[PDB]
Amino acid sequence: SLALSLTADQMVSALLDAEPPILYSEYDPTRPFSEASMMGLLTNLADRELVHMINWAKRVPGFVDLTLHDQVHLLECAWLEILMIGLVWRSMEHPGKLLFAPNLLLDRNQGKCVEGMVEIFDMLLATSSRFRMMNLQGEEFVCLKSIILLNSGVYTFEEKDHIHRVLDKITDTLIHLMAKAGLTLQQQHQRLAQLLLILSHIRHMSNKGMEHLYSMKCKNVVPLSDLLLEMLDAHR
Amino acid sequence: SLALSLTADQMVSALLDAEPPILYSEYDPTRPFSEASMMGLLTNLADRELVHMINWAKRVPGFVDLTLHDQVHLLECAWLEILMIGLVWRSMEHPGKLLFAPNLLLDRNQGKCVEGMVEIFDMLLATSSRFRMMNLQGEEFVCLKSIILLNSGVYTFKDHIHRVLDKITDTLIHLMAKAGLTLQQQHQRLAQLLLILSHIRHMSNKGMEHLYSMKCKNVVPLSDLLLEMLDAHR
Amino acid sequence: KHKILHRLLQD
Amino acid sequence: KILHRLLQD
Ligand SMILES: CC/C(=C(/CC)c1ccc(O)cc1)c1ccc(O)cc1
Ligand SMILES: CC/C(=C(/CC)c1ccc(O)cc1)c1ccc(O)cc1
Repeated sequence: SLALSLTADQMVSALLDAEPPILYSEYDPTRPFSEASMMGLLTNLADRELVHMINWAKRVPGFVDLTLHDQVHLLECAWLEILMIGLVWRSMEHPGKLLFAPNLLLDRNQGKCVEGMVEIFDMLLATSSRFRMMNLQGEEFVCLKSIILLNSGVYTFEEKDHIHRVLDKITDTLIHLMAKAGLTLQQQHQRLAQLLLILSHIRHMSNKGMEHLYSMKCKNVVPLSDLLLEMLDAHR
Repeated sequence: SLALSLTADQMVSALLDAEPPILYSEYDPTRPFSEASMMGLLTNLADRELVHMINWAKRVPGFVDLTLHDQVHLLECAWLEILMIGLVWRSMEHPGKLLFAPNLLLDRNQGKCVEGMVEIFDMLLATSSRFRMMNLQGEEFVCLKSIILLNSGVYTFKDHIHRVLDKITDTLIHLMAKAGLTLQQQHQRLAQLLLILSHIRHMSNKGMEHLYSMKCKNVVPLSDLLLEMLDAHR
Repeated sequence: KHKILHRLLQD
Repeated sequence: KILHRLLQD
């Protein structure tokens, strides 16, 4: 494996170099909001992000060493968690708002345009507030996002042993970073735990979001893309 | 708060001492189960476990210092995660099986008796196997279960809870250094343990939806308590 | 509101 | 499966 040979700094560099770009929305601020339009915007955006995410995952160390079947499973498991932690990261310096795209910055009242979406917005906002609180670094963000990719579906599958080895290497990476930031040994372990505990709530948000997305599909108010429908059906 | 003044060893003992008892199911040995009968047994059991869980929660250091509403919030958020991690813990020494009660040890295929339950069983069985292979200790388990209680609802509300969360992390690390693990092994294991909490969250959310469906399907009457704990998630 | 949980926690 | 295809190329 090449992933097992990377140093901590080399790990960070590889993850940073693999970062997907920040896409724009098809949003037009002249035509106000309906449930159908915002859902359109959000799902349109996610669809385009998904393509970048898939090509990003290939650049995540160790991921290319997995069978294709395992890759499909991990991404099917983690795709909305990954979209969500990216969203929360983007929004971190925009208190009270979710920066879906540079031209699509939403607070919670706009989340009321879609049924039950405001509950999800609120959780995402609380998560962004948490990151802000912790002064989360980009180097830590990219570590967490790759952990999600590799971790979320690992329990729903030798192959795993490889994944757990890469996961361990990312742990090593997070710790190396914190030691560089001047944190004590205790502070390192505390921050480490704090970061990973957030992943629990990110899973929770994805779970709720997936259910909300499934209900909207059955509600049939806006055409979900083929890829999004397939991902969505992978959770059922 | 009093929890923060506690040492690591004092924390472990406090948690260990707060452990709820392992309750039994009904002694009716008629096999196999029907859907309604298995549903009835599981919900009856969880109902009785819930009562002990509240006793346990109030004995988790720092939890009493929270307002009643905060306690209610955390428990309503985390109750099924906590039942499940206990279930998974109890099932550790019974590979391929879920030890709901000493007289209710269920294999994978018995999950088929309830529609949609076998998927939940498989996730629990995989979690138990993971714990088995990690050689999860009881001291680590009780630490993890407390983390769930305190963490799962904390972002749907802070400092006090987060300080206690930090205290348990310290306690977890203390336990690992105790077992002779190196520094690298210590944070690696810490990470491995906390990541399983993400899967426990996933299982709880899957289980919550299944419970909700069974409520709508009206296969078995659910208790007011269980219904209220369930209502908190919708 | 009345909550069985309230009772259990207070007791 | 789209994801499968996109993963392939
Ligand atoms: C929370 C909205 C959302 C999604 C992903 C499609 C969504 C949309 C509609 C629903 O009913 C549920 C979730 C999303 C889109 C792009 C991101 O980068 C992150 C999250
Ligand atoms: C997974 C079954 C279950 C529950 C808790 C009530 C359940 C029952 C029926 C369902 O349709 C869904 C979940 C449970 C019961 C006791 C435990 O210690 C742990 C888990």
